[PDB]
Amino acid sequence: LDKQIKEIKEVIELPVKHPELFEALGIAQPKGVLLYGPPGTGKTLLARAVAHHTDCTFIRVSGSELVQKFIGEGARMVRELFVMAREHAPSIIFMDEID
Amino acid sequence: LRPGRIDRKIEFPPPNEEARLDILKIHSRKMNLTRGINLRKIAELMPGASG
Amino acid sequence: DVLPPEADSSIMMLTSDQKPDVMYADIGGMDIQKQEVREAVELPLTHFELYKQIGIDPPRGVLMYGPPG
Amino acid sequence: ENLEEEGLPKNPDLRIAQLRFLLSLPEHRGDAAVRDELMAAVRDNNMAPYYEALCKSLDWQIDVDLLNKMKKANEDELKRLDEELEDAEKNLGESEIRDAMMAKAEYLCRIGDKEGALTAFRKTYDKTVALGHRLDIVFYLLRIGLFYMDNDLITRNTEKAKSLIEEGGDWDRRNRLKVYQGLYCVAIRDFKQAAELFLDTVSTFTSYELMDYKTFVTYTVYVSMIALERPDLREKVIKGAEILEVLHSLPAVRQYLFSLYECRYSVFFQSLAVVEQEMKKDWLFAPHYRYYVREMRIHAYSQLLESYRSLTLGYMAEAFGVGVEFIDQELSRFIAAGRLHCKIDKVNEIVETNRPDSKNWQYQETIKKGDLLLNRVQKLSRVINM
Amino acid sequence: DDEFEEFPAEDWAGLDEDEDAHVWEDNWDDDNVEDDFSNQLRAELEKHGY
Ligand SMILES: Nc1ncnc2c1ncn2[C@@H]1O[C@H](COP(=O)(O)OP(=O)(O)O)[C@@H](O)[C@H]1O
Ligand SMILES: [Mg+2]
Repeated sequence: LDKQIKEIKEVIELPVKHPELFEALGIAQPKGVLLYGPPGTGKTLLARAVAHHTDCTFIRVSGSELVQKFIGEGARMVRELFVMAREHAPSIIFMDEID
Repeated sequence: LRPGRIDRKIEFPPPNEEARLDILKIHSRKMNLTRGINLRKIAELMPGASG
Repeated sequence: DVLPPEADSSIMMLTSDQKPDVMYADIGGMDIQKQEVREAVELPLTHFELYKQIGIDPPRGVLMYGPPG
Repeated sequence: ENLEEEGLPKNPDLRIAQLRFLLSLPEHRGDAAVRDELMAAVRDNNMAPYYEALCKSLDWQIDVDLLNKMKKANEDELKRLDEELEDAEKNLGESEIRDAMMAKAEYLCRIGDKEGALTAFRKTYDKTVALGHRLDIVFYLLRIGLFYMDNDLITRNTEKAKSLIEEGGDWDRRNRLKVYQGLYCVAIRDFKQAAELFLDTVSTFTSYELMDYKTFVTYTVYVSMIALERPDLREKVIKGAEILEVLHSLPAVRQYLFSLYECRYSVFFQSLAVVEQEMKKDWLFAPHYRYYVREMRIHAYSQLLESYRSLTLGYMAEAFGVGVEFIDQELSRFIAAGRLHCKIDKVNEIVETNRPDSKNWQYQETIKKGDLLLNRVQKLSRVINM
Repeated sequence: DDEFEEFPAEDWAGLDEDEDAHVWEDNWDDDNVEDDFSNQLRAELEKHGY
């Protein structure tokens, strides 16, 4: 996945480490990434690897009601996790579709 | 799928013969392997397999 | 005070009299299931060092699922 | 066919250290063949700092044109790596910055700049995120340590490597460390540990950057004959399928190994002399070539006398293909040293074997090894007070 | 500290090129002056006419 590592680096690593590159380029920093492929191909492996290498907090949002007490007692809308995401910025919010 | 929502879409195709060898090399490092294992043949023996 | 670890447990282990009378021979036609359970439960208990030498990480838990009966 | 490609990078080349060691010996100082090979490695890799040290210790004539040509390459390549490091730290990502220093550390190690490589590797280790990449840097430092026989470097990095293998269960790296550990154990006369580590990796050997497999099996046999008992030798070495396959291509080593096991003492002594000269020219076994051969002779004498209550001096001499006087001097020297449990009746030329208990041998070491401990305790209290 | 300048410090003249720099259980038997075992055996093979 050498090609995939480079692709995700310019989108998740470069905006975090070097925000000035995008400002000089005049483009908005990327914020959403989609990793698509057959199951077991390494999508979660690469997403976790980037968060580990850029020192970005890795948050996996499975929608589980077991972890809902940690997100917040409200639990009415999924954006309540942003409070924990802002506190641990830079953060990578990862969701995997079982399908 | 609307442009501007997802800034980059990255494809993860099933590993080919060479990529399977790299994955085979990575995970076999966690085992007591006899010298001379031909992991290339084992990679060839797994067509269309995932990591 | 600090009580002994084996103390203060509402759940008890199986005594000699509480051991079920079902043998492996009493079960018929589950060789695949017996092997998987044996390789993951009773073999790691007695052959933990062999697992480490080969490089296998023994499974901490086993989930047995299927239709009832 | 891809055996050598599996090994770790050959930095530093341990052949160069062996070539340097041969020139240190008075016998092979003037060997043009060894000098040409060492110079070929130096010229190819532009090892300018090694050239200065080679000519300083060995008192050689420095080729000004060759040194200047190599030094210019080193400055140009260091400048290129510095530019790459500058480029990566400003625009590229941290993994690319890490690779830039790894090339700089690798180049300094290649050109023989030991002090620069150790600093560069330490900088690379500090901001290397991957655990295996960190462990490779440790293996680089271990190879650097073995190249210069830096005991502090080897021992410190061996402990670090052991810890890294514990965190990430890399059995592949674990097998390599045993070869690295066994090589150091050979260098520090720890044949008991060298034999154990070598035999565990006789079927998992991929450390081709240190040695070739035939050489590894040759050393594995050598340390086994001095550190293993007779039952352990038969199960592991004599009946070892991996060793036996290699011994087909090494008739001398197989002759040396099987002569002692099959009690062909005249054959064994001839093979022992051959092993001596091989060990004298080996940079690892050179400090211990006298010790190993002396110990091997003790093993052969004890093995012959082990099963017999008494043997005549002539029979011992006939078995080893030597004279009676030679057996007399050798046996007397080893009995006085306390290594052979027998006594010589020179009037009748009979050697009578003894059976001293292990309690006596255990008592003396406790007196010996305990005394060594007491001096450290005695001396440590001396440092404490003032 | 009161260093012992009274006692004549014999000049070092030593080899600072890592003469031994080793840590073993070294004993006196390795230092016995004698030719190599190959020479000793080679000096005895012909002593018997072989
Ligand atoms: N390309 C790859 N290289 C090495 N290991 C892989 C690769 N792809 C998958 N794996 C292994 O598969 C396991 C689970 O894969 P995962 O990333 O969860 O699949 P998915 O991408 O479908 O989420 C991981 O522990 C990882 O070690
Ligand atoms: Mg999946």
